[PDB]
Amino acid sequence: MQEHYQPAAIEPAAQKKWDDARISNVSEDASKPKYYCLSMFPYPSGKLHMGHVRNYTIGDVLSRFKLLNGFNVMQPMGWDAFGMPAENAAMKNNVAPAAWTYDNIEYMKTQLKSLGFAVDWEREVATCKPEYYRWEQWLFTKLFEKGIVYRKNGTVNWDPVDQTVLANEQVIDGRGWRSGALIEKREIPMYYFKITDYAEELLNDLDKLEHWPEQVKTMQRNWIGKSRGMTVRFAVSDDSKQGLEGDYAKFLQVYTTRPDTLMGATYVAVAAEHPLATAAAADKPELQAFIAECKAGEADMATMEKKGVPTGRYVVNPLNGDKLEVWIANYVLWGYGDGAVMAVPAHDERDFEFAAKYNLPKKQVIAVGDNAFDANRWQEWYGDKENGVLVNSGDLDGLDFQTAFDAVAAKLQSQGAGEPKTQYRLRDWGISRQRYWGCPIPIVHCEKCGNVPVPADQLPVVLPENVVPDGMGSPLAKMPEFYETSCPCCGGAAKRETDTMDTFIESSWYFFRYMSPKFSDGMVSAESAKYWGAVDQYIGGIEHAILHLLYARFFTKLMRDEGLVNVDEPFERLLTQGMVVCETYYDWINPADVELTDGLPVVISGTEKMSKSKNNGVDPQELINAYGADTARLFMMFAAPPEQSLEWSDSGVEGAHRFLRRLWRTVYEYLKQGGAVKAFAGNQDGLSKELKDLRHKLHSTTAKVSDDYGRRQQFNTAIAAVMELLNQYDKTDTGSEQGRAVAQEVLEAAVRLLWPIVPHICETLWSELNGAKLWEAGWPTVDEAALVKSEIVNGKLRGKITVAADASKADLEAAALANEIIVVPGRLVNIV
Ligand SMILES: CC(C)C[C@H](N)C(=O)NS(=O)(=O)OC[C@H]1O[C@@H](n2ccc(=O)[nH]c2=O)[C@H](O)[C@@H]1O
Ligand SMILES: [Mg+2]
Ligand SMILES: [Zn+2]
Repeated sequence: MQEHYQPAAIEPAAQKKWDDARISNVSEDASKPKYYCLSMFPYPSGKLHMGHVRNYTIGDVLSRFKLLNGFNVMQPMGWDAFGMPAENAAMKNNVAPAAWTYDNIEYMKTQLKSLGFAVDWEREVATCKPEYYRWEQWLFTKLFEKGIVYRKNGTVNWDPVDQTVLANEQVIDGRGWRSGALIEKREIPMYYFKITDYAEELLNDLDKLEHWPEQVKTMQRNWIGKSRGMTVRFAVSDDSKQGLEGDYAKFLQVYTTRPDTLMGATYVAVAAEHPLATAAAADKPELQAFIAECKAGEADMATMEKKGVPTGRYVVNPLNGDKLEVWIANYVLWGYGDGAVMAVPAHDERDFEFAAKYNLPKKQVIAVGDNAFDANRWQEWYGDKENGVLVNSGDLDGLDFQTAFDAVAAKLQSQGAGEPKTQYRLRDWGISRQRYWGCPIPIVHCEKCGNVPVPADQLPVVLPENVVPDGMGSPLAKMPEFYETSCPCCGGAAKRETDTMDTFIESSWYFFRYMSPKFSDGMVSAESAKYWGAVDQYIGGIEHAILHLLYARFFTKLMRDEGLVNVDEPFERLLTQGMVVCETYYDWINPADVELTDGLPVVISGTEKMSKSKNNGVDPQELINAYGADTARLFMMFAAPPEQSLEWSDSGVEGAHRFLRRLWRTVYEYLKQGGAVKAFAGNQDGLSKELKDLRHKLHSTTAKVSDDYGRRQQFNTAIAAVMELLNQYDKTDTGSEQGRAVAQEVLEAAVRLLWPIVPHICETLWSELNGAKLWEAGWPTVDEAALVKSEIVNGKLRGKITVAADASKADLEAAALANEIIVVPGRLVNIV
């Protein structure tokens, strides 16, 4: 054995060994229990970041842990290759997004390989490849025919100068990011997934995810935003009919989730586009100007100032006769149902602020205990939906929320003035992107037949990769060699859709493609979907906790309903790794290039998440080059729990390295002192106290690491536990024949316990210790016998009893009360 730890030498040799044994290239082996461990696949945007490495090391520790326990582990990787990063790289550097993408894939994959993750590179996918996206085109066509995907006009932000559709992330104060020109709102036909048809399924199925973080489930519940409420109609008054036609002449309709407060309404509010708004804004230009301000302006709703103007029109509350004025209010949106709401200032906080601004009335209709009500100050309990009881509500006084709900539902229904209704904040999923580098939408536009889907055997619609976009509209709409085609229905001349898909589509089903990424007759082969089932463990950042996860669960249910898979939920367990943060320097300098206290130094600034913004993300390549993959993986698993933020630390990197030198040194000095022997096993009576204690430390450590890997998923404490065993080992004379056998038992366990964290050094040290295959020896066992510890009358002594080392004060006093009560354990039990 070489005396000194050389990671730059041991690490490539170990990866070659693993690659040559194909331990990570798995099949659908029915003679082994499957384990599907998945880390969120990256955008190939150039080079791996330190955050990447943390995410993917975590996935690797869990995959390697399951593999040592005999599982058939699939840990796939791949490239979420479509989207804007490549388009800007095309604009900025005069190159095709495809070739820029494959260049990045090559570099990053080599980076990922050098970290030694146990990945099935035979299941790699690149989502920008026709091989992949043809199947999401296929699914699009099948759902389009069912109406699950549909086409209708939607609003986009048009920049008149750049001549391109803008996302709201690029419209700043109403103007184009790279232009400042005033943005126009234009109607254009776009494609949508009817995700609202699955809202109830997507909500209730969260209850099945017992192994998801509760906050992630809460974020999804709040996004779907289900509410059970009441449709309520207020008959338009006799004096307020001018210009009103149809049903709008008859009643103002409203959705409320608090119909138990209907007797406390003091006004109503309609959107600027509501017919009662535009009808009262005829002889009243003051309202015409407010209506103008509104369509000029959920994201900003909380932050914005709530404004309204009176209307002079009136409606009648169907429950208590009251005639209440309508208002036009900027907070009422035209499209979220009725476009009109009631207002109960005494029990809704926004209605309170609105009514306090304009001095509008507020009427208590709910009291909570003896809580004092004061109309001039809002208190949290005004909105209490659980401990309130109805006040000033005549026939409803004394009821609680649900009974009043059911009562007003019965009253309104019996008078025809309302009915219960379920609403959702969830909107349909808009697919269309007016950009180049993304999956083409498989629709052909024909003047006779309409918009028609591309037949299955004509898929894929191939995206031309010989394209350099220039931010002046999508190049596809200027490429007749792409959009000119024939109609698949009638054969006449026709045009391809030139919009591309939301790149969330690719990441909504890639976990299924991984099961059979060369299947050519469908999204995923039946045989593979049956074997792998669902992802047992998913690891990714919290920024994807809402949209990506909801889209992925939605696609899972769509694919199941198509008979392609037989699971309801894609991800069983979910782990959210914390960010990696790092000091900043300064414009801004990368930390690997600084005068750490060119010539005059820089300013040591603040610590924040590694990013391009402040140029503070350390290249994991400089870290691998300088210390090796195992030091990188060890540092990140040791510094903090995986969920906590990780602070970049030079001394922490050094400390991980020195610990690996120590592990190396410990094994060498053991084999220097007499070579390998058979590890201690079996009954341990006759072993010395010192060796019994070391074996106790050993098997306690195996139990704790197994729990930390398996149940708690806290790897930093697992490493600390293995450090304590080594410290104990260092304080133990293991020179005797029995001592050498226990020493071999300790080092053989420690090397396997750490193998998921630092597999290169542990693989190398293991083969110096033992001649078997490490993955066939498997995860260390807990020897329960090693955990059992040895056993330890009014004055004059009268007997003696054998006690368990874990016997409580009640057991000493019990055994004392049985031999032929003050108790000092280990010494005497004295019965007065
Ligand atoms: C499933 C897809 C929608 C994922 C998508 N390709 C993506 O986020 N791609 S990504 O490449 O941006 O990130 C891939 C994963 O790596 C983590 N990561 C990445 C960079 C960093 O600085 N910090 C950090 O933690 C990040 O949370 C995520 O889980
Ligand atoms: Mg269950
Ligand atoms: Zn046609």
